[PDB]
Amino acid sequence: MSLLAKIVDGKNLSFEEAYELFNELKGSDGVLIGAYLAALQTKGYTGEELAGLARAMRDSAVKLDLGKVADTAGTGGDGSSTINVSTASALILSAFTRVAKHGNVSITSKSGSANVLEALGLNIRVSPERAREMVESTNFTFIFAPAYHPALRPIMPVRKALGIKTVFNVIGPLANPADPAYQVVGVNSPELLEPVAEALEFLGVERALVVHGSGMDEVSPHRETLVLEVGNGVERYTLSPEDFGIEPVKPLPCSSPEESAARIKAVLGGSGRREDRDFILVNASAALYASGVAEDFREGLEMAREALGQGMLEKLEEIACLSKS
Amino acid sequence: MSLLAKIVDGKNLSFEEAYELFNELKGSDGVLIGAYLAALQTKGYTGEELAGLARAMRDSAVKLDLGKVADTAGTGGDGSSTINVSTASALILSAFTRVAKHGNVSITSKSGSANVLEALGLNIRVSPERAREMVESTNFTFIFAPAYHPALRPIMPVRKALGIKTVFNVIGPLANPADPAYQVVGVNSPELLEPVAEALEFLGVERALVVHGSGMDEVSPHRETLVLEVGNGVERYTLSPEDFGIEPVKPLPCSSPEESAARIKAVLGGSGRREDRDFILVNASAALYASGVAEDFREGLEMAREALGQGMLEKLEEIACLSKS
Repeated sequence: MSLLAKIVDGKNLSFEEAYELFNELKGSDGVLIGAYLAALQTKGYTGEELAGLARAMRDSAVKLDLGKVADTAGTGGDGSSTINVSTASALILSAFTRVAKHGNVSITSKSGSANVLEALGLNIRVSPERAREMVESTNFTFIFAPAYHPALRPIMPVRKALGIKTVFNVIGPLANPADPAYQVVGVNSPELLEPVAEALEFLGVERALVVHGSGMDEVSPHRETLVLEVGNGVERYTLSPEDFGIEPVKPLPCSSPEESAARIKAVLGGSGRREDRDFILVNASAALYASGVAEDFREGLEMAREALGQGMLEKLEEIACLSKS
Repeated sequence: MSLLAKIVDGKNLSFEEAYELFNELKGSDGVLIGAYLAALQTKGYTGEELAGLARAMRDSAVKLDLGKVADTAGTGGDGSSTINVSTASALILSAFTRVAKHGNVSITSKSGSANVLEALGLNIRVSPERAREMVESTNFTFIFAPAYHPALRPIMPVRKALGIKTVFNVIGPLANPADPAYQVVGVNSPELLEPVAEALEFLGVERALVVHGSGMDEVSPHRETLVLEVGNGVERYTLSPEDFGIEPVKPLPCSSPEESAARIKAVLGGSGRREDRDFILVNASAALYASGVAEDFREGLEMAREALGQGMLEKLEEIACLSKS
């Protein structure tokens, strides 16, 4: 109510106040949660607010011990139904470095990455100890957010009932309890680039890219991508598809997680639609760059492309098998 | 859902959408009520939104068949500051014209109009038929908001849990179901002047004064009073005690509805403290002017003051007698 009055008055919360707010929401009646989420969304976000809420959400999560990991994500998925490039990007990145992909419920309350990974044969809820074995054996695991954030249990039905976007759509990608050192975070509108970048700074990420490509929460293979790079301060620049060494190409629509899975798998084995391949590769390139395995985006695409083939399909089947053990 | 998304996007609702919003609120779960009230407060409400909400509230209320009636009110500061001039003004105005005073829709009503009128011996809970009969034979009745606004009953426990100001701390004086032709509405902040005046415009009031005097939702007998007059469009002017024909005097605080009623009753009978008498009279003059009883504020004060004395205390007795029968 005090924090609610401050928000309703248009005042931005401090990092500490936002950390407190998560713990208040955690134990609040639905009426108060609804009020906080609608008011907060009407006001808008600062980086300090996103980071405080996200840090409190990590601290309340099921604990993970996965070492130094990378993640790639979007606050949506969002917009059109295109293939799930953050999932494909995370799988390609595991050829190079440890990945713990956080999943990351959509506005429908379902995780698009969780549906795609299930279609690729994963059991998507794994224990913390299964997750550690997955990373140690394959460099990859999937952390399904509803399973790792029991504190959100009273919040989920409120988010469902309100139907509007809320702060939880933005902090989802910031709330990975593995504490990723490296992150790609796509955002669904350009006004979120600066607060999300500042929040990653507040959270101590070693290197991150916050991207907004052709109006979507991903790197575009077709038009310009706005980028904020975090790690030496915050740097702003714009990428074009030519910076990755591809010709511009428009992504093609997708109707179901099953189709999304099949098209991603075909790319991973070195085949697939050229439009899917180049869309996946520019996003994989950004993940390799953010995790320091590539020095620039042209090299990141070149290295990601060389990893596709039979070995990548073999990695995928052992990830699937290990997740069901 | 749709109206909530419009509000949290910062878009102002049309009159007809604000009408729908009220009818959506009254049948909504607390979670959605809480989100709607907090988001609209964060955005800020407009005159058009206040009017649509208020018209839907009037249309949902218990039906009244009073005549052409007048009302005087405050939005509201504190339940302990000054004596309740709007109740005194309403009683005095009934010597000249039909008055249906609308009670306060906020949970406080501490030294509110309802408390003061009971401390003056009225039964404030009258059925629609006693109300008509009271008006026909004394020119005065009082509309108890909790009993005339059933649709508010789900809303009230949400307002209590939120503990913030909402649009309902403001909409009350615009929501008189007897559709007053004449109104004085004090507002507690200068920023309420324009939207409340606009709202009265949209709602078709024949003549109204929206007033803010010396920082309070009332006419000041001490300092300047900002006035918006609604009728021929909207006219703006500033009054001073000189415009009522009195020397400036500072109104003084009171502690309880009982002391408020005793100090008002002494004025009504022709005595009382000079500070209370001239405070009541400048507000009574505003209501005589808004009602077309008096042509200007000097005359309104003159006419109000000559109605005080034994006959006024006898009118109060008859009002109280009839309200109990």
